[PDB]
Amino acid sequence: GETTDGVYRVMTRRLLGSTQVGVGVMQEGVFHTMWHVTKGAALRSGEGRLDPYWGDVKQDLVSYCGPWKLDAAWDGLSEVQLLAVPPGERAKNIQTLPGIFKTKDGDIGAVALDYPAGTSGSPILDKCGRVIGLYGNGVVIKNGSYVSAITQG
Amino acid sequence: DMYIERAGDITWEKDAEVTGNSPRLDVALDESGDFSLVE
Ligand SMILES: Cc1cnc2c(cnn2CC(=O)O)c1
Repeated sequence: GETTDGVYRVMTRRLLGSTQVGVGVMQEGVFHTMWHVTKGAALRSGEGRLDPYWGDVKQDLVSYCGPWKLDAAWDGLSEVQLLAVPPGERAKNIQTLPGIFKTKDGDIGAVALDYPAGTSGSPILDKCGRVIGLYGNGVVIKNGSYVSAITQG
Repeated sequence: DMYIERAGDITWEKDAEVTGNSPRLDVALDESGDFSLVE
């Protein structure tokens, strides 16, 4: 199947028509997405099959064909870009200054951008084009807006 | 069975639309991978 680096839509034909359930990143021969998008299921790419290789429900991440390859991190100061891939819509870069998720185990970057549920797995990038994490696991704050963690393996 | 479709290159876009705020929120992460607001 298609193994060229890039951003991809995760689709299913089990529901009505073709529905986009999420997004992922192909890099160095490994496909990276969020666990809640595929639930660890195998994926089809053309005539080929991608099998899960590593996953963890608590991190909400899964990799296929090999181990997690994305190791860039937000520097805590600079603006980033959400390369949003919404259902039925073209990939679009949105620039933002991340906020912070303060946890008992440390801090995590957060992006306050609202997109449909099937945009989960869209990569967040630094100025150099490196994926610093995936968008799609976060919280709904006081006045119904969405804030996603910058989730990295 | 789920399938993947290419959607684009991963590149920084010079002069992209800049939006969104930077909130600082206290959160908890449970065993199910769900984030919640600590109050
Ligand atoms: C990307 C994303 C994912 N889930 C979201 C949002 C906003 N609310 N939710 C909850 C849900 O629809 O289940 C955005």
